[PDB]
Amino acid sequence: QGVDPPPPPGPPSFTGTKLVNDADHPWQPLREGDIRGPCPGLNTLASHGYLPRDGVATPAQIITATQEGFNFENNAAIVATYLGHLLNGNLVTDLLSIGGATPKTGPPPPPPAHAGGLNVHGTFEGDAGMTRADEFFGDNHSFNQTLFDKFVDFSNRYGGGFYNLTVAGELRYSRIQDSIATNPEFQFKNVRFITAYGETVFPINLFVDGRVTTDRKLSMEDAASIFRDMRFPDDFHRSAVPASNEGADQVLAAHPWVPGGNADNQVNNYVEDPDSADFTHLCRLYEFVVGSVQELYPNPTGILRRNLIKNLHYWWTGVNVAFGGCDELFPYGQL
Ligand SMILES: *[C@@H]1O[C@H](CO)[C@@H](O[C@@H]2O[C@H](CO)[C@@H](O[C@@H]3O[C@H](CO[C@H]4O[C@H](CO[C@H]5O[C@H](CO)[C@@H](O)[C@H](O)[C@@H]5O)[C@@H](O)[C@H](O[C@H]5O[C@H](CO)[C@@H](O)[C@H](O)[C@@H]5O)[C@@H]4O)[C@@H](O)[C@H](O[C@H]4O[C@H](CO)[C@@H](O)[C@H](O)[C@@H]4O)[C@@H]3O)[C@H](O)[C@H]2NC(C)=O)[C@H](O)[C@H]1NC(C)=O
Ligand SMILES: *[C@@H]1O[C@H](CO)[C@@H](O[C@@H]2O[C@H](CO)[C@@H](O[C@@H]3O[C@H](CO[C@H]4O[C@H](CO)[C@@H](O)[C@H](O)[C@@H]4O)[C@@H](O)[C@H](O[C@H]4O[C@H](CO)[C@@H](O)[C@H](O)[C@@H]4O)[C@@H]3O)[C@H](O)[C@H]2NC(C)=O)[C@H](O)[C@H]1NC(C)=O
Ligand code: HEM
Ligand SMILES: C/C=C/C(=O)[C@@H]1C(C)=CCCC1(C)C
Ligand SMILES: [Mg+2]
Repeated sequence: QGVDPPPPPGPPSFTGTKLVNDADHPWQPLREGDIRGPCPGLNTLASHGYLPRDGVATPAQIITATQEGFNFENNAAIVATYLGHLLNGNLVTDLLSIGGATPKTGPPPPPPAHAGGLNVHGTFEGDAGMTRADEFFGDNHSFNQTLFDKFVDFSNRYGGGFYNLTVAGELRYSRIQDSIATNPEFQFKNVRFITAYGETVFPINLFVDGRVTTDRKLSMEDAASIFRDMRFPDDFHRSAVPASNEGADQVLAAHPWVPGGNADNQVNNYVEDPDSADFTHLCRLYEFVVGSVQELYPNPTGILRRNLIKNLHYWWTGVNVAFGGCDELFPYGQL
């Protein structure tokens, strides 16, 4: 009949570097029913047992895993986790698939809500990723070797064979151009516009070993290990400080860009959206997402309503800090 969802964990007691690829967290191959998805971070944590190996977890487990495994900053973990859960998780059972649909999240919610996992396109997951192809081409979750080859190419061209912040600036823009030219349904606004810049620096701030203090750069072996094999590098030590999206500002500055999309189902037809969230208008993202939640849950009652209210509030606690102050919305009132 359902779960009473606890408030998110706070920051880890210990925030220094440590060995995360350790004896208690061995890489293991997928079993039947194991779920993986578009996030290499969560994929790696599942394949090393920081998350349940089946790829279905509670928000709390996801937060603690991103902190333990990678030293993902607490508020960043809260913003990402409850966004993913509100849109893509089962709020009654308190379970989120890090990939596609699975019986493991329990009894489905009332449509149009789906609990279909992070694979679901269009509000969270979106286009112009680094190692995953746009949903328009048929597969938004699998590793794509051609895209990784371009990652390697750009690292060779701008990063001395390593992925660093200069590479990120160039790759991000080029991937936007690929999608403009080839994807008639290309959207790059709202959540996706914001998350697309952060994801390009996560490899630098989080996938680079934490003992490397200076000239942080990711090797292609380590990139392949994580992005393709869902495997931590041997002897991997997490970031020495809580981190998230440091440097995302510089990635945008290298090639200034404006939220929007290809209009009228045509390539090479990018039109700007002036209503979208952007980096100086972050609270729009909060309002947009609360709107999206109302579309998914038009008239909840009982445990569903209760859990919506709590998750919405938990999300806001993170958003309020991360976005520098947003007025809390109460689409379902109070408990
Ligand atoms: C991601 O990874 C990539 C790849 O590793 C990395 O790229 C490095 O980025 C740094 C910058 O952050 C680069 O270093 C800088 O290079 C600048 C450009 O250098 C060229 O021009 C120099 C200036 O020449 C003057 O004089 C000549 C006359 O000789 C004149 O014609 C010119 O017009 C100009 O006026 C030149 O000196 C330099 O050539 C020297 O070095 C090369 C070896 O690379 C050698 O072949 C030459 O014989 C010569 O010895 C080159 O052609 C440069 O301007 C800049 O200099 C500043 O800093 C130094 C030291 O800090 C100061 O002494 C100086 O006053 C300047 O303020 C600096 O050296 C580096 O080259 C990149 N490496 C590669 C491989 O591309 C990214 O940074 C990484 N990103 C992140 C975020 O980490
Ligand atoms: C892994 O991910 C890769 C990269 O995203 C996928 O490959 C892409 O696949 C799409 C769809 O097949 C390709 O899109 C098509 O591009 C054509 C233009 O290609 C030229 O230009 C690009 C660069 O601008 C070059 O890279 C490329 O080699 C060519 O020289 C267009 O003509 C196509 O458009 C037609 O159809 C659309 C849709 O209906 C219409 O709207 C158009 O008007 C038009 O008629 C189309 O967009 C794309 O080029 C591929 N990129 C690369 C780099 O290969 C893989 O599919 C995927 N791998 C697997 C197995 O999943
Ligand atoms: C905290 C909860 C997390 C959630 C809910 C989450 C969710 C997602 C989703 C949905 C995507 C797909 C992006 C898209 O196609 O638009 C994504 C991509 C990504 N995530 Fe995560 N993520 C989380 C944590 C992390 C962590 C801790 C890291 C790094 C350790 C990470 C690294 C990445 C990277 C690099 C990508 C880009 C993949 C690519 O474009 O090839 N994420 N994440
Ligand atoms: C998976 C990525 C999440 C993000 O980039 C977050 C959002 C949604 C906005 C501000 C930055 C950050 C908290 C990292
Ligand atoms: Mg994507």
